Amino acid sequence: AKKHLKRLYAPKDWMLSKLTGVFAPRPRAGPHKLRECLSLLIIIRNRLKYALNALEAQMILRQGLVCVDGKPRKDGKYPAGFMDVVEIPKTGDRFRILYDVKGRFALVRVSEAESSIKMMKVVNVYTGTGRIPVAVTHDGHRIRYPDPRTSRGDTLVYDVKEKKVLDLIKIGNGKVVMVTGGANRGRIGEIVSIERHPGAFDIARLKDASGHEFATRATNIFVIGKDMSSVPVTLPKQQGLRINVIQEREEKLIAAETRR
Amino acid sequence: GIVRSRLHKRKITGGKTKIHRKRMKAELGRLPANTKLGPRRVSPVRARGGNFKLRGLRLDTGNFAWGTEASAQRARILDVVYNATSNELVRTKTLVKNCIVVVDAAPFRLWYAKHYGIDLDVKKASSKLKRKWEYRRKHHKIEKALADQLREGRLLARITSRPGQTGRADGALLEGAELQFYLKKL
Amino acid sequence: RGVVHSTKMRRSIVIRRNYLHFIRKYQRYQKRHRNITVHCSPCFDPKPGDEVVVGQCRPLSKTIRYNVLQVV
RNA sequence: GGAAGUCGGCAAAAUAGAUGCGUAAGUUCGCAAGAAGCAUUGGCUCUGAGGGCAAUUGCCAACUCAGAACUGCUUACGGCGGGGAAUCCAACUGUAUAAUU
RNA sequence: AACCAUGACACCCAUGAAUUGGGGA
RNA sequence: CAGAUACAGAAACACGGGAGCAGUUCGCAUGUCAUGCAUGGGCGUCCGUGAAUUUUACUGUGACCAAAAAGAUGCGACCAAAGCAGUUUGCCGACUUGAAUUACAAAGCAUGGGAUAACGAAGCAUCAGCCC
RNA sequence: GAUCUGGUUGAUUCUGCCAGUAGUCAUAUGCUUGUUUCAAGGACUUAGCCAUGCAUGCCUCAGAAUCACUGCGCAGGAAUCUGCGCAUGGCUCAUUACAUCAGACGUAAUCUGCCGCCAAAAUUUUGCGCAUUACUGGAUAACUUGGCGAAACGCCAAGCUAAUACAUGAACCAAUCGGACGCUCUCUUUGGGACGUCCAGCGAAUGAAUGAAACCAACGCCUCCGGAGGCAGUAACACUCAGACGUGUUGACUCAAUUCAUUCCGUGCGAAAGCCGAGCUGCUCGGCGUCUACUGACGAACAACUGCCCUAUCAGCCAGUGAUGGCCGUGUAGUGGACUGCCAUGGCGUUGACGGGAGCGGGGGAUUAGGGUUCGAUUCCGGAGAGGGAGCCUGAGAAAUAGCUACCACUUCUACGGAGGGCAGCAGGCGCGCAAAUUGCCCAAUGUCGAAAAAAUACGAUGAGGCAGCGAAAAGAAAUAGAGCCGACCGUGUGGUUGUUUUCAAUGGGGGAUACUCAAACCCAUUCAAUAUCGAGUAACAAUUGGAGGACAAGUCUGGUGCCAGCACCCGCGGUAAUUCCAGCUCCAAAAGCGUAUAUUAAUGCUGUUGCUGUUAAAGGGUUCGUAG
Ligand SMILES: [K+]
Ligand SMILES: [K+]
Ligand SMILES: [K+]
Ligand SMILES: [K+]
Ligand SMILES: [K+]
Ligand SMILES: [K+]
Ligand SMILES: [K+]
Ligand SMILES: [Mg+2]
Ligand SMILES: [Mg+2]
Ligand SMILES: [Mg+2]
Ligand SMILES: [Mg+2]
Ligand SMILES: [Mg+2]
Ligand SMILES: [Mg+2]
Ligand SMILES: [Mg+2]
Ligand SMILES: [Mg+2]
Ligand SMILES: [Mg+2]
Ligand SMILES: [Mg+2]
Ligand SMILES: [Mg+2]
Ligand SMILES: [Mg+2]
Ligand SMILES: [Mg+2]
Ligand SMILES: [Mg+2]
Ligand SMILES: [Mg+2]
Ligand SMILES: [Mg+2]
Ligand SMILES: [Mg+2]
Ligand SMILES: [Mg+2]
Ligand SMILES: [Mg+2]
Ligand SMILES: [Mg+2]
Ligand SMILES: [Mg+2]
Ligand SMILES: [Mg+2]
Ligand SMILES: [Mg+2]
Ligand code: NA
Ligand code: NA
Ligand code: NA
Ligand code: NA
Ligand code: NA
Ligand code: NA
Ligand code: NA
Ligand code: NA
Ligand code: NA
Ligand code: NA
Ligand code: NA
Ligand code: NA
Ligand code: NA
Ligand code: NA
Ligand code: NA
Ligand code: NA
Repeated sequence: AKKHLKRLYAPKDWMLSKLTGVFAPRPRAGPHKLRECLSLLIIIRNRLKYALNALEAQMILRQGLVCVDGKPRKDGKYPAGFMDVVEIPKTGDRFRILYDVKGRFALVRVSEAESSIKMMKVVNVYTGTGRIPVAVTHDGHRIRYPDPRTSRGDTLVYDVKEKKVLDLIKIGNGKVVMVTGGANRGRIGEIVSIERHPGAFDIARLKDASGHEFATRATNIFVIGKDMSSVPVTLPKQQGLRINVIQEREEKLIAAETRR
Repeated sequence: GIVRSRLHKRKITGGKTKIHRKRMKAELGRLPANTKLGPRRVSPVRARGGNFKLRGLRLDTGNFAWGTEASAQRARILDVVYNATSNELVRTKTLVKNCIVVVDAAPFRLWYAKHYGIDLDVKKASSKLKRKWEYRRKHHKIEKALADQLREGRLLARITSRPGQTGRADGALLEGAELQFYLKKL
Repeated sequence: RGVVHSTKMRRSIVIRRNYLHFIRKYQRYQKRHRNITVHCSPCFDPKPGDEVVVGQCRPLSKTIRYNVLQVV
């Protein structure tokens, strides 16, 4: 029943200065968790500098200019998370919320056709009154009649402008995933195997594109496609490939030197 | 008020718990119901998270099921006959879960004659029903321990609800070794 | 896991857990222990001195919080 | 009102049965101890525990203890310790001037 | 000043004359 | 070649609600009152059932970990204590950054088996070929 | 930086403690202080007592306006009703050791407004009198008419009128599916079909079923009117639909979900019987608002594996009246000895229970060869409280203090009948003490609440929050002068130097804007012409605080006192020549700073795990046996 959020207690990925104000906007309940999201006021005022103060974001959001799932949103503290399309029809730009190679939020400009597509991760499958199989999704959507082959770990390709399911991508070794939590967030790799551990957390072993190996809990992977090429959505710049820290420092140093 | 916390009990070592903080509302209790037998009266209790419970005071009749025949029927409660917590609960004519009561059994005599054609309005019957009874009669049998009870018009049953919680008195007839348990017990 | 210590109750036993605690300053260990009471169904039959595996439950009493599986 | 009476609380008043709890200094470790002190107690209608003999059933005997609901008091035969803190003497039970010790 | 003012168990450690008890030549 | 000796998480027996059309390796015909517009020699999968069926501490590498503070990677805020920002010999813009760490003990996947400690035994308390 | 020095003897080598020494966002007091940047600030003692003022409310195009309200029917709308919030924030640390808290985990034992996806086929109603089909009812505020009462967040009666307050109630035209009957009709030999009647929506309670996967007699089919095969094929179901589920989920379910039987009466269910834009009584399109059912998120409560100072001049603790477990029960949202009845005799402890002392936990600070010692009221997270202590209403959520009720201690007004008060919120006062700031400005930023974007014929609140005043707690930069000239020189062998005259530039303390900042003011940062703008020379724009026997840098200087006065942290000095007192002159340290007091860290191998000592300096038990370890 808390209603505030102190600055120091806010997530670090919002990158709010500790010398500017004492409070942060608390995200209202909704599609995504408080820790794993960033609000609409943050995006409008901090990522793209459309608005300077927080009163100006109201002058944009209360008019319904900004849309987040094909429906305009007027609440600044709306929680927006992974794989979400943000479009401002007046300005004509559309972004998709993804994780960059360092586990931070990334907004990548998408095409017109892409902006109508969204990927969802199944989390639960149950039966309604009567016999209605409905599957819950990582962003909270409920799908009324999915493919009878859908299960917990798979993913769904969803059309947002008109509500129907495009295709279902199951789980298996061949597919390519993206890690969505655990300090390996933002890496793309293939499924080498998955370990069971009944009653506890499954461990999925993955192989990077550059031949590296990494592991994480099976509840942190979001299967994108059956191959790197066959990705329904766009990808960030690095394509989720992490390289050595000393090499990063050296490349940055020489690049600054050639630049000037 | 009444409290359900553990701050007043003794530790397993026998030590005495020192209490800081005052009493809280989340662990409150409430006084019981002591549901009697008679004309129906209930009171509404406002529970946690909206909602209401039916504090049953002097319920009269309820729905009693017949497991072997997969049937149920509405019947009246005559008197409480047995309790396991205490004898004092029987004397006060209180109703709680798992009491052993007595019921009229007149409705159940109606159902059996209608379903099977055996009476312990039968001659008036269509030929389709007059042929269906023999079908059921061939593959179904009944026990003397319950045939005698229906003849006497008094059936033993047991409560299967929480009258101080849901405000009803439902139950089921006693069949088999369980019935023979209480027959010897009385 | 633990060692069955006492079986004087009814459908209930006491198990002992022995472990070692490391003090940083002296770079050495020391024996400790903890006692835990659990519920034991009549399928099993443990004697004092055996080893048992116990899994968590919902509060079944003032102290009982574990249930016995696979006496050995 | 409460020992102001009187040499002196003399005489009177006062405590009181039973049950549950609780009980100090001192000590020769046995006691002191019923220390001190607190609570309950009627009537009526019920419930439980405590046994014997014949073939699980039947029949039969003794009043004791514990518990509950309702109901009532004008505190209501007889019989039945007042208590505590100290000083002097004699260790103690006992005997002993029938007729003033 | 119950004192060797010298806790108990185990290992290594240079020489020469004596002494108490058992054993071998 | 097989089998036979050792070893084995593993071995035998089954599941078509089991491997997005029952994995991998040596278009006539059925149906047509049809949207029937449909179907056209071993390994390794999966799930159950019986033989079998060792555990801990220590060490390597991963998993899992609010910020502020602390170490630090980059940038003359005139320096510094700071703060994450800022730089173009100019326009209706460009490059963008904000790295990466740690953690009393306990906890969790998997590697070795040297030093360790927890069980068992007290040996006549034991006797048990295999195949056809 | 892995450091040491003075005091036991006539001298020496030791043990050992006293004293010295460096820090401390560590407190206080003394002396002294030009500029600027960043900053803690009534915890310590008395969770002591408090005058006065303010701190939580909200209106859009979109619940409800006949203000005897205002502006030229239209607008703005005072006031009240209705909806949401006020359980957040802020302050303090009194209580507190199987408690709280930290790391790891759970709820298959539960509740959950606002928020996100999303669902809805039950209901015989209204007008006309049998044809039609959502223009439904009553009351109550605000107001005015009398008023009562010394007050007082005091209160009475009468007369009006609204709803997104309250209360009724919708056949229409709306599918699919299944049970029970009739002694109603038809056919052939439950047979089957039909016709009629009753029940069949979401949610709840009770009971039954599913919740899988390890040779004949009846029915189907074929072959050759009726009258005879004998098994090729063949998911099933007597037509209206020849596949309209033979397949939920979990690591695991008495869970999800389906069919059947008997039942819900207020303690549940709408198409708000509604609010704005348009477009064309009479229709179409678009923004809104609200009941009920379901599962995600923000949460709430509960269980808890491991860990956390000193004390044995604290050794046993727990059971009438719950202590440890069992059985049906009751209460709760839910499990539970949380609680009633009955039953058993258990549970904890030298691996320190029980009792006592200090104390809010943690993230972290100080000191740092390494190991450690110590502090943590305080800004982030968690818990708890609102003078003392208990109960409870309304809420989804409170056992709430700017909610109510009572008692206990202090306390205010009064007409003596009565009525009130709660600063450990903001600023301020008394007292207490060694000890701690203005009765300021603002919603510009950061956020919360809301019926709200901003703009107008039309400005939401907010001592949360921010800004400035006081402020050597502490921390970062940094002025108090730079070059030469001419004599007088000083030492050394001609090259720095020490005063005496005297120019010659430079710059800020100081003061002023074309002005910047600012929510408005202030401080920084710019600048003394851009035609066009003030200023050191005994630089009176003047640096202090401690010392000069040793430890320990610095006088065998000059006066005064005479074991007095005094210094001296320790050793010591002072009895007429004081290297130590009181002074003058020089000098030393560090400097806008520097002394003193108390506590604490390093010095300390003087607490020793790394790493001490025990013949004689303090210290081996009188000797054996012996259990836990
Ligand atoms: K006495
Ligand atoms: K000898
Ligand atoms: K309160
Ligand atoms: K104050
Ligand atoms: K000066
Ligand atoms: K002097
Ligand atoms: K020493
Ligand atoms: Mg009943
Ligand atoms: Mg007299
Ligand atoms: Mg007398
Ligand atoms: Mg005594
Ligand atoms: Mg007595
Ligand atoms: Mg005598
Ligand atoms: Mg005599
Ligand atoms: Mg930092
Ligand atoms: Mg000496
Ligand atoms: Mg105080
Ligand atoms: Mg919303
Ligand atoms: Mg309807
Ligand atoms: Mg209807
Ligand atoms: Mg305290
Ligand atoms: Mg304090
Ligand atoms: Mg706090
Ligand atoms: Mg107050
Ligand atoms: Mg001060
Ligand atoms: Mg000193
Ligand atoms: Mg001298
Ligand atoms: Mg020290
Ligand atoms: Mg000795
Ligand atoms: Mg001795
Ligand atoms: Na005697
Ligand atoms: Na001696
Ligand atoms: Na000695
Ligand atoms: Na640089
Ligand atoms: Na600077
Ligand atoms: Na820095
Ligand atoms: Na308006
Ligand atoms: Na209106
Ligand atoms: Na304070
Ligand atoms: Na409180
Ligand atoms: Na006070
Ligand atoms: Na009060
Ligand atoms: Na504001
Ligand atoms: Na501030
Ligand atoms: Na040292
Ligand atoms: Na000695």
